[PDB]
Amino acid sequence: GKSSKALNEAAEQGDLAKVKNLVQKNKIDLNAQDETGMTPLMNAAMGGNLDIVKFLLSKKVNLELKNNGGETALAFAVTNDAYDVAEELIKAGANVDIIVAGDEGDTLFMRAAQNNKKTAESILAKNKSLINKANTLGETALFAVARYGTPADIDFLIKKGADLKLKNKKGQTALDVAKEASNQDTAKALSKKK
Amino acid sequence: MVYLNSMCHMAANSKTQQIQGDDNKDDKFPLASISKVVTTLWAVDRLGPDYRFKTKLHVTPTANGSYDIHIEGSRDPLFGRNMSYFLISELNRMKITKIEKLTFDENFLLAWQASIVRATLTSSFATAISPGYYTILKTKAARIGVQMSNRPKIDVRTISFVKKAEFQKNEKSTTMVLMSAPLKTILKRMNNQSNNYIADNLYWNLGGTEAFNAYIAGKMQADTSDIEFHNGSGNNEGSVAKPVYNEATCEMMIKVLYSLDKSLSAKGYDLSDVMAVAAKDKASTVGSYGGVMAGSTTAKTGSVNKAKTLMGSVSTKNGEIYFAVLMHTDYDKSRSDWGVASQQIKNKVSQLINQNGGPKAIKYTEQLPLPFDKYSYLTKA
Ligand SMILES: *C(=O)C(NC(=O)Cc1ccccc1)[C@@H]1N[C@@H](C(=O)O)C(C)(C)S1
Repeated sequence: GKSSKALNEAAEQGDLAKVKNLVQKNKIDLNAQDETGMTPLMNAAMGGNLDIVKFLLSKKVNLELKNNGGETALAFAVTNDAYDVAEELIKAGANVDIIVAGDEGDTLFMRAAQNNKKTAESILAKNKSLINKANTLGETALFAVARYGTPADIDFLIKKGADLKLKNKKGQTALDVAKEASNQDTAKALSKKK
Repeated sequence: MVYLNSMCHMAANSKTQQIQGDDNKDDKFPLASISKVVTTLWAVDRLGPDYRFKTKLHVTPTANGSYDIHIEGSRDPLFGRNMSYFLISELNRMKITKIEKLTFDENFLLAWQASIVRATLTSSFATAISPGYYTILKTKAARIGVQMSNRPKIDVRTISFVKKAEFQKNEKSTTMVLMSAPLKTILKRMNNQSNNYIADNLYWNLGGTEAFNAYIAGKMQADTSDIEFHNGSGNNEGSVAKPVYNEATCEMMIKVLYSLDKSLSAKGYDLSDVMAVAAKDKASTVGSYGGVMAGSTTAKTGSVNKAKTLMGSVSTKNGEIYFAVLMHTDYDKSRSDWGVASQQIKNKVSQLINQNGGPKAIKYTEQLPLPFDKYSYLTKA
């Protein structure tokens, strides 16, 4: 079927009634992607609109379609800080082993780990190995947090099984990048962890 | 595509008041919803952080033990469902449940012009109350020590618009006042996350673009090459063909923060009294900001087609530092750009903190910003 610009706008803006009007009428394939690859669900996720997400999930939409930036609805939720929606999608069976947009190829886990601990834990409950899955530059969450996080973030990651010895594609450890980023506190903590 | 338009910063306690940043810090770029912070400064300067909107009810008993009520509105920009439910609770507590005639003037702004407010009053105010939304509100109200009725109900026969200029209170009428929460709470709610409504209604209440241009010129010696506003919210006034966004320079955003902080400080307040705190204000766009920003950073976000933005203060070991980050995006062409830009902004701000000896937590407990507080009870004027 055809995508509807009106449905996609409604889903992003958070207008539940209009979403219901356009959907139940059934002139619209809910899995049809628009010009930039967007679905209604991706729009709802991006806008943090939990009720619309739930409505769409009750229609059994495909969770794994990707836009032109290669992102699923779950990546839209995580990357736009809609962690309520992210938890809903993870419970509905959304694949957590995905890549979010940008040159680094960060994992979903790595993005959640810098921001929302609950969601980071929900991702690992699905796939415990993600703790050490590296991005395109050979960097794990440990690297991101070494740069821009806290000793408590480092402890979180170590508790979930972070390998301390990994080296990125430049041959740097997480300690190396902490120092390069002038993060005194994480460099200190990382130097001391065994 | 995502790239930086401009980033700038300045230490709050800077003697020299030199704004540091890139060579684009004097170029205008789209602000999106950091515009709400400029609107905050204006409101704070024109009204004061403790100002309250005083909605008046003119209440007259009628033949059959009922009441006529006229609402003389205050243009309170946060009079929606929640404030309506509180009003209904208050009318009940005063034993007003039988209303023959409910009238209202043009300053009575009700977003859940006269035609529409009449419709919302009939549709929503006078109809049955949601137990879902009501109990949630009541229980929230209890957390700030505000008492509300159990199962409040109202019966309204007739509703109509009556212009302020054409209203005369009956000599048998009693004038009651329903005060808003203080402006600082309204601004806090706005800046946590909001659609355009609160910001745009503040901006209009204060006189709109003409008055804004006059204010910012006096306040900052700023002309249109520094800052060009069309509304309070920063949302697009035009189209996706012809977009019209509030724009301003990165330096102007630093001056706005400086002045806002100075005006708040004169009444014992901080930026955290009107803006969201990273990882502490959970009902805000920065509720899940992690890393060195968590607990240290007070900030407002913005997103529009062509920009992702952030501004506020970071609390570091070297002191409080103002910052603004204005990113370019092409959300029309790649909806993923907002998320990409958001993390790059986070990393830039985290780097600013790293370079100033790391974070230092601010003193702050998460506020619960309702449109009323314990002084909002219906009271005789
Ligand atoms: C201010 O920037 C905001 N922007 C909009 O309302 C633009 C828009 C257009 C279509 C769909 C969603 C948003 C509000 N503040 C944003 C922010 O703080 O980042 C927002 C996305 C939460 S909406």
